[PDB]
Amino acid sequence: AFVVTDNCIKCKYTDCVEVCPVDCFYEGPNFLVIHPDECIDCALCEPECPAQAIFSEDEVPEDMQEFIQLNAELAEVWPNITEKKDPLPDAEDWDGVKGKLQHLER
Ligand code: SF4
Ligand code: F3S
Repeated sequence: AFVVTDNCIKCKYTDCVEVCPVDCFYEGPNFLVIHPDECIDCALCEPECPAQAIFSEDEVPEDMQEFIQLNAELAEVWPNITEKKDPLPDAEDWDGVKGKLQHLER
């Protein structure tokens, strides 16, 4: 599985969904997650993230290990997103800000 981590929160560009062949992204108010059973690990999405928030499961940073299980949890509850949309209004003010997990919305 590929994993979306911290920097997608409050940025949510959705460029990553374009490239996904199996459509395993699920959409939350201000973050996207990859469904881990569905992802085929083609790695096509992680060049496409402007926030460079996607990581192969085995490359997730040590301080972001939470995100692996979070993507699994939330994929189960959020709706499937299959088309790109506009980025969140203030997306590049938040791009690169750290600790954005306290801002996640369910
Ligand atoms: S690694 Fe390939 S199948 Fe997995 S979520 Fe990324 S674009 Fe979709
Ligand atoms: S910021 Fe989030 S919505 Fe796709 S493009 Fe990058 S993972």
